[PDB]
Amino acid sequence: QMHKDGDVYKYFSRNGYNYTDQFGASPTEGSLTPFIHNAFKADIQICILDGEMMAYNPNTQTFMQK
DNA sequence: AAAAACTATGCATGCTCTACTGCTTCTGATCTAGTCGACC
Repeated sequence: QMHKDGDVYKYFSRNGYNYTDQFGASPTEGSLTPFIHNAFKADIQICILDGEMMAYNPNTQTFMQK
């Protein structure tokens, strides 16, 4: 689950453990936020999303199971 | 002319540096096996 507050990101796992370090808290650092920041709209300052994280291989252009 | 005093020297001891070689032990780098956390 990802919480976006302006320029602040907070990633939490299924059990509530803080994963923001791995995925990043700000666009300047991380593995997902620096690249997915541009995908958000201008009129979205507060947002909460719940989803799944996978490993996308671009050579096959497909997701790889755990 | 004859006896005594001073100097040359020289060989041996112990110390000191200086190095060389061997053994013992401490430190560091690397490899392998086991363990913990998160998830599903």
